[PDB]
Amino acid sequence: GAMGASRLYTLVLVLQPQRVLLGMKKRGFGAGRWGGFGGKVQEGETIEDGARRELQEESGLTVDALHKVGQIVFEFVGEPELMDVHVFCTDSIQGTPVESDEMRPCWFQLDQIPFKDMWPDDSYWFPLLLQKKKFHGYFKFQGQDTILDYTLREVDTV
Ligand SMILES: Nc1nc2ncccc2[nH]1
Repeated sequence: GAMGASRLYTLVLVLQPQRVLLGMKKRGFGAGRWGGFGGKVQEGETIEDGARRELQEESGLTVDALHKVGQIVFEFVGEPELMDVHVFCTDSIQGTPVESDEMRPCWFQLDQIPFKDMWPDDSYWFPLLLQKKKFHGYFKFQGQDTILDYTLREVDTV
């Protein structure tokens, strides 16, 4: 049958040559995991404007440019709506990260990426992001821990 409907999300990784900024989600879905900054795209909002807005809301940072690096679709058993996540990266930041209601920020060295406390899917696509390779992925989850199926491919255009 038809693919489920999807809600549009952004995810921003602040990735510098030696380190990445991650936020620990303090409450709600995925609480206790480190990850990038993002959220739902709003009505009438361009995807990149939503990415910038969510980065500022969750981390306090504003940035010059955002680069498209991949797309990941998430599906959860028992929920018919998919998450269509557009992933971006930025290197040049202005300002200092601030703890928000949603996120507590810490920098991680790129030989200390905290996979054990990140979403399981990150082990598959985060290495591609570090290699500056664009990707499309899909992950079906049972709950927050178990992957039942996934696809992943390198692309030349997000
Ligand atoms: N990396 C990553 N973030 C996520 N957020 C919500 C659901 C699944 C997720 N995987």
